[PDB]
Amino acid sequence: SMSVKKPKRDDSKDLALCSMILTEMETHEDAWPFLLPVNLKLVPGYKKVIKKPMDFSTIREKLSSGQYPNLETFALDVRLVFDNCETFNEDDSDIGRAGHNMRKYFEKKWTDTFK
Repeated sequence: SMSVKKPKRDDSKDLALCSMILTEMETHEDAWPFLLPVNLKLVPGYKKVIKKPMDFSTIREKLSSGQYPNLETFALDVRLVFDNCETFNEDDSDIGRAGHNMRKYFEKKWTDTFK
């Protein structure tokens, strides 16, 4: 409350560390469905169904331009990429499996780096 604070967690490395995680996600062999925005002119149904499209290149640009206020808003966009994937793709598809694999990869790096 006013003039009453928990000890200050060092967040000075968070930007660099989120960048490193995102590089590892970018170079994973199953990243290909997520590298670029889904093409809303060429993929019937995507625009209407997926209210907030997200992809790794859009996260990279947001990260590089100071549009993440904190490390949690960064995690929320990464998770949005995988939630969107599950919304649109059957589990038994190459893309569906890719999304599960990448979400697991991310959540481990996230826990090991920050928890």
